[PDB]
Amino acid sequence: QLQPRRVSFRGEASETLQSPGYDPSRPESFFQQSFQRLSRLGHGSYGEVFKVRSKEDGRLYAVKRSMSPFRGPKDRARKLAEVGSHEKVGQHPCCVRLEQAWEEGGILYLQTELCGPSLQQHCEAWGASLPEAQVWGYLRDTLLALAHLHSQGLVHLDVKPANIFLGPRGRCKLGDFGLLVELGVQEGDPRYMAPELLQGSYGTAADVFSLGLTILEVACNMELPHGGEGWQQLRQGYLPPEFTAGLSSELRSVLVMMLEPDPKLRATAEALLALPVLRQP
Repeated sequence: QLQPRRVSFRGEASETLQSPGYDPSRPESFFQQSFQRLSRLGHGSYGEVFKVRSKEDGRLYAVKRSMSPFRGPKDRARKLAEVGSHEKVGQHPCCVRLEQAWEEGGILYLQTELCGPSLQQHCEAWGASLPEAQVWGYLRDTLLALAHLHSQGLVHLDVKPANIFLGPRGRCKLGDFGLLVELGVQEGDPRYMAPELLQGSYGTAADVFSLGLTILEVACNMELPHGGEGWQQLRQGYLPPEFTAGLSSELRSVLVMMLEPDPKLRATAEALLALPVLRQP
């Protein structure tokens, strides 16, 4: 049945879980026994995310645990795929690192490096548009992450402020690889979706469009529509002046390149990173 087991598709480590604080003969879960919980960072239909201290190394991590036991084999496969997707991405300074994953009692656990607040949370705390200085840094870092994915034929499919995490000295990292697809499935948040996805045209360009709207929202403190005329206008090269009049011409120009409705004409992440405005500061 459902005995505690490491989850890894590159199958390097032993399937057997061990830790200081853990004895499999006691009834508590590996998660209960092997970590000190400090706070709940978030929750939703998926389950919960905890800030923890590891008993193995004494360091801080985030652990995401699913809500309820697997519904069956297709549910199990869909959830375990997040681990596979993380492994396909591989280590990169602008991508959230997976430390380990395991299953027990039909629950999946993913232990990632502890980052700062999501970009969404950061903008909520700020309570206003972010300064452009901050925005350029976060755009560059998220572009670096997308360049890494796209070079491997991977599409994130759900780029948004909630899935980008701050770090020290004005850096950020892309996370939440649950919807990632390997070119050659599930839908991302409709507020950020590329217009070509309506015709089933999946490609790396879709993430560039999503990041364009992400940056628009954070730079302008603008709530994005989930449908209607406003949703269509943002996919027809329109920028509302009531929100966007304050942008520098340089930042506006980069956003227009990323929000290009035709994916064949839209800028690539590598092309954007070569522009003098987006080069290492």
